[PDB]
Amino acid sequence: RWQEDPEPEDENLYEKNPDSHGYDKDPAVDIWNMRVVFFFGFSIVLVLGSTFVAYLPDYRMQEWARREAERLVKYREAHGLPIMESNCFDPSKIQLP
Amino acid sequence: XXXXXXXXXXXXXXXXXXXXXQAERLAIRSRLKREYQLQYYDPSRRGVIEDPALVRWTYARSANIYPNFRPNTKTSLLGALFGIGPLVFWYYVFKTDRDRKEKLIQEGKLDRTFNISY
Amino acid sequence: RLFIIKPSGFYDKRFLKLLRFYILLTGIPVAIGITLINVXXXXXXXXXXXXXXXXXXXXXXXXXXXXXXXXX
Amino acid sequence: LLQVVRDHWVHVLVPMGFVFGYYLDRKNDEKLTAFRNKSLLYKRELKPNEEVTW
Amino acid sequence: XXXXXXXXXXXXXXXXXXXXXXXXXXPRLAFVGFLGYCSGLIDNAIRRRPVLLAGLHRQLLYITSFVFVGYYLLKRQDYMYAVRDHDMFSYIKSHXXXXXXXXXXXXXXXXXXX
Amino acid sequence: KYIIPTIMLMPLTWLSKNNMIWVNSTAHSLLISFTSLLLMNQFGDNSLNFSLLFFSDSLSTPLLILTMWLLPLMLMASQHHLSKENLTRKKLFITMLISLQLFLIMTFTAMELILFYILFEATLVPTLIIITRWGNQTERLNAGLYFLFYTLAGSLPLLVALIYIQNTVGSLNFLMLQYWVQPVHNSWSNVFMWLACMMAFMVKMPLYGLHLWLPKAHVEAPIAGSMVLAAVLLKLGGYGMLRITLILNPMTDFMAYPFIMLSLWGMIMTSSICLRQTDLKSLIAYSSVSHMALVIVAILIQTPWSYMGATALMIAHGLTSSMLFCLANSNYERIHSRTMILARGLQTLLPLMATWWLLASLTNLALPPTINLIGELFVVMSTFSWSNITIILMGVNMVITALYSLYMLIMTQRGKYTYHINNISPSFTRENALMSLHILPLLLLTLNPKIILGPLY
Amino acid sequence: XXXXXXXXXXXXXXXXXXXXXXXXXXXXXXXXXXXXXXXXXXXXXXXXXXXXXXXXXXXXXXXXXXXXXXXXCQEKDVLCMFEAEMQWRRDYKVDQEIVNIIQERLKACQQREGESHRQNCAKELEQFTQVVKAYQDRYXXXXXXXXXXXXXXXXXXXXXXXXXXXXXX
Repeated sequence: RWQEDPEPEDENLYEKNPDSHGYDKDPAVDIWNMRVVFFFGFSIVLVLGSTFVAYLPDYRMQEWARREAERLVKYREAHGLPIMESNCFDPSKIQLP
Repeated sequence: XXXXXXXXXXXXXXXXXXXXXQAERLAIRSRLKREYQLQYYDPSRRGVIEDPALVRWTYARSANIYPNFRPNTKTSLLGALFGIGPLVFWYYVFKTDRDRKEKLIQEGKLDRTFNISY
Repeated sequence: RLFIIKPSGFYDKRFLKLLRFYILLTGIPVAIGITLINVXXXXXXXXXXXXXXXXXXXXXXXXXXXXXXXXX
Repeated sequence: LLQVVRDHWVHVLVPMGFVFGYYLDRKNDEKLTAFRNKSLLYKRELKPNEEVTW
Repeated sequence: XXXXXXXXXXXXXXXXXXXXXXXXXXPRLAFVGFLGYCSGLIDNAIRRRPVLLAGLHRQLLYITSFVFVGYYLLKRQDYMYAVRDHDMFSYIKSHXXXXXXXXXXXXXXXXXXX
Repeated sequence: KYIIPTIMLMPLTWLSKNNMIWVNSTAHSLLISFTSLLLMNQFGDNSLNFSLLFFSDSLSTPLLILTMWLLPLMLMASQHHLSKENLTRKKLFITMLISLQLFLIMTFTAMELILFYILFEATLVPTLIIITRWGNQTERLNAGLYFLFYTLAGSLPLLVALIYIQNTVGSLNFLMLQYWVQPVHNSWSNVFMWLACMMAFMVKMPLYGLHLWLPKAHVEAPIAGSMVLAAVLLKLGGYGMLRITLILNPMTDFMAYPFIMLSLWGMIMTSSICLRQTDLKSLIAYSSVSHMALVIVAILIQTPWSYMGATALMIAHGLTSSMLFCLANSNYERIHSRTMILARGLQTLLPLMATWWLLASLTNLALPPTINLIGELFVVMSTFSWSNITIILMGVNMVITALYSLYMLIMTQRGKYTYHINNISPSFTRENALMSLHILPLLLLTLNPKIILGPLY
Repeated sequence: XXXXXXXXXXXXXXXXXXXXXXXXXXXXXXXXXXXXXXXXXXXXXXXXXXXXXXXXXXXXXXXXXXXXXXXXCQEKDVLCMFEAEMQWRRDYKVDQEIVNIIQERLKACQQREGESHRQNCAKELEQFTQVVKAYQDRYXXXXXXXXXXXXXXXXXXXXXXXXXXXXXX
């Protein structure tokens, strides 16, 4: 015996008493939510946010290193023999053993 | 799996036992179809039908695991040799490649001068 | 003439129109974004005199819109 | 005036929480004022403004 | 330290070492004040009363009591950590031989491949 | 900057009127998610600390942006569910997402290991309440108890491991301070110290052994299908393996050798089962094992190239598998079963959703450079420098990655559904809007993948 | 410009003597498209450059030099090692794009010659082999993930191997 346990109802919005909606009940709340503020974040974060991402604020010295490398190539080629790296960041270290 | 001759119409007799055998199979087939027929031809429904065959089919793989595997004997133990066994198989494959690679770096160079990435 | 096949179509085609309406709404500053390269100066590379390292933007290159975002 | 304030009350709190969050997390640099100008990485002598930049 | 050696046993406040200056509107005090406000929300759930936030004005007792006890609790916190540091620094200077300094060295270390 | 406005979302849902609620929770979350792409992106050569160690900066973690992307996305599909029940039940399970997001922001940002630990395990508590309740099918407890007794069984060994490091070597704290860390001498006492640090991120990052935690949580649906994406956030939420292996034990890789092979077989055998499986949610549950196993292989190699693909895969998987679960949810609220064979029919019944079904399935394959190709390709290239034999096994995996997603397509691209009569409306605006908000960020990462793949890039 | 080597000067001159027919179809279309949609594009580009008027030069490149050697100050100190490791990470990011320029020097030779390939150039081939081989030993490659604390060990391992060979010979 179930007594009260047998209770189930099939519910679907579809078109019946909704016209055309996404949120359940109230036509006034649905249009102002599902079509306005649902699409306002779709317009700001995706379209106005696309300008940022990586383009514009340099981003971890990606563009800076290009101009920095080019000026060091022409200077070292004119004066020194070794190009860029040969024995870098170590000069007169305190022995080995 | 297939035999020497493909089964399609081979080895079939009328007799008397086979005549009653078809009567048994068509009786259940019509019994399970009529309960579908009464549920299909009505506009008041709207909803996907359950059917006891497909629910038990999904339950056969997702569940019924621990009620099973109580007589393991030897067939279950042979599956473990095909289970954790291949991990031991590849363990000596990669290890022989490491002894080949590590020796070449220290003496008699094999790595190219053009290599720099990773 | 025939009755033809049936699709929701009304729910499908409205979604694409509602999507495009909000792309075009924020597509106006995209159109202004092209003219910002046109009207205002884009980029210049020159050796700077020793006075100040950063003013408004510390390092500005390519686009002028990079400096405007660097201030805030 | 009375209808507008009664309708929106919880809605105003979220952008107001952002201003309070931005201000409180900025003030943490005042506790970490040590080594403001040290070595040669980002150090310059003051001309008009006090302590270069916060 | 677990056992007292410099301070006298059984005391609510420090008194002997009062000079430390207690915190004024600390970030820690705001969380204890929030906990006092949180207790004034859940009491209306046990005793079924309308509105958690806009309920009875007996919540001010819950905010004050948590701040008042918490202020003395935070005063004990800043005192005990200071005594811990005071005893530690005095131990090094009294012994001297226990502590040793070593700075600026270049030593070889094994580098990993791949 | 990020904590405090996120905490102010808690009184927002409770104070607002009964008719609204869902409008305020979605709109205010979208404007906060905008500021994440505004401030966090700024970095130098080595990423400089944010402030005091309450919440710190990001060095190699733009994975916070993904959590901010799913911050409103999880609230969208949970509209169809929970709507029948009481207003207090709605307000609780919206705030449990906010509490999840509160702890999830704290995990990625804070450059720590001691305080990071009490945020890693702290994410398990809100998910436990979500998974155990609102289960459409039974055996909720055979997934709820499994959710803790797998993770906490592996993560509680971090208390004996992490504290042991700081008691001998200075303090863990900032990680930027951690240059004090000396290479391991390789001793039998140090064997279980390495294992205790790993095992916590060997359960949440699913291998082949102790992997059963994952598929049980996905099949038994928490709420509809959008709370399943929170379990996807926990796979990538176990990112501490990027921090422990790099800093705490850099010399140790001899003990990594068997654990690479354990994850290597969690690629062929995990893909074999995902071919004859009946449940549609299970087909995404086992595909999520293989994609995260690729990260596990990459981390243990420790080459600078592997991390570039590993960090990319964390973002790649988090927006593609979550996209796949939304498609499973879009059929779950119409047919009311997780059965693949029963729910069969696209274009004839679901016209515009079928194109979303394509783009989600094609991302499991190697498409023209979006993020999934970029993420996977570095791992394959890194494995060859590790050992030449790998691509003979890794290539077989590439065959069944097609079978991971084309089998999902074929069993939906058939003009049948004779037994079915429901699913009249194909997509009620937001149903397709969910699918667009998952794919269009991946399409924007085609132009700039430098923001996604960045461990010193 | 300046940094890029390139070829000296390209010849490229047509005589056109054999077969009149219609003079040259390639030359007639080149002269026609130069006035149709090339001169019009040049006029619009000049109009936008003139409309700029005021232009900001700005700092562009930052200095940041030396700031003490990393292989001098040690014994684990937060105040000293932090700025020293910053210098190494700067140079490592610069060295990544130095290789790229030398890489593109070989790319320029392959595009210009084509048929010659290996018979000519030689200077760009030698420049690539000298830098990359030195790059393999000093910066990463076999030294796993990028870390300046581990970089000193890689230099010491090369110094110990060179000293062992010099003692024998």
